[PDB]
This record gives sequence, structure tokens and C-alpha cells, in this order.
Amino acid sequence: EHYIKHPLQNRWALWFFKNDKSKTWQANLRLISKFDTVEDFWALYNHIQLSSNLMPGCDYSLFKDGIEPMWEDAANARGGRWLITLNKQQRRSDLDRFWLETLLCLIGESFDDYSDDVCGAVVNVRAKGDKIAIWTTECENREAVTHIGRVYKERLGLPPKIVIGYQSHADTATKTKNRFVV
Repeated sequence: EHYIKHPLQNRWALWFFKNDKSKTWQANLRLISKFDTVEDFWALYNHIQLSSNLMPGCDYSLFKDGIEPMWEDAANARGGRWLITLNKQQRRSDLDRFWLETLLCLIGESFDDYSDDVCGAVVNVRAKGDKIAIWTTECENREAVTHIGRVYKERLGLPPKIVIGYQSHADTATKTKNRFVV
């Protein structure tokens, strides 16, 4: 009413990663918080560093509850990602606003019939250039993948002179070909 929190469609988990000389997948990856309302999202978002302020080598990731933040997870293994690559100028002009928009696309279920194909999203802060990506569950679901790509591109406001690519997780792990481009 004037007192119930506004539930999200899904419960989400926000993860932090930092590369090191440590265990990596235990040591370096840690769960910040799980949330399932709008109010709890914003309280968490407002409490943490902007991606632009993270040390190179660090990631944030947001995944649906039940999906581990790793491509080998059952929901990710046959999947892939729409990839946004950012140079150093874009770290200042685009990184934080694109990432918030990405978060909002996820928790707002912005992909119509195909929101269920979304697994999560990741921002990589790197010296050689930042990356944001939306992970989806199945590379062969052409309708779902294409629709998510199109909507995401338009929510980021990217003009036609730029294309973004989708790559299979397995393909990228081998060394990368785009399965789709929009």
C-alpha cells in the first residue's frame, strides 16, 4: 500500500570479484548480497562503489538466485553474452550509466517474452578496457538472443554506426567469433 516493498519478478545476487595470487574461485569471488525488491536494490546500489572507481582486475556481477556466477553453471554452459567493450574515454562517459541501465534491464524484466533467457550480467574493470555483458542461457535460441540484443542496444542508446556482438561462452573460452551481431 504505502508500506509494502515492491517485489521484483526474480531474486538476484550481486557478486564482487578481484583477481590475485589467491584461490580465485572461492577466495577471490564473494557474494555481496541477495535482494528481491526495488527498495533493497537501490539501498545496495547506493552503498557500493561505482564501477569506474574499482581497481583494475575487479568485477561486479548480478545473477539470478540459483545461477552461480560462472559460465560452467548448468544455466550458462550452453549460453553466451551480448558484449559491450569500452575504451578509457568510455570509462568516463559511459561505464557507470551503461552498467546501471544493464542492472535495470535485468531486474525490470525488460525483454518481454524472453526475460527468462537472461542469466545475469557482468562488468569487468580492466587496464586494457572495460567490458559489460548480459549473459543468456542458450546460444541456439535465436529469437530470444536477437530480441535481448536489440532491446539492450536501444536501452543503451547505441546508434546504428556501432554494432555489438554476442559470443558463446564456450567459444570465448577456446580463445572470438560473433554468433550474432546487432
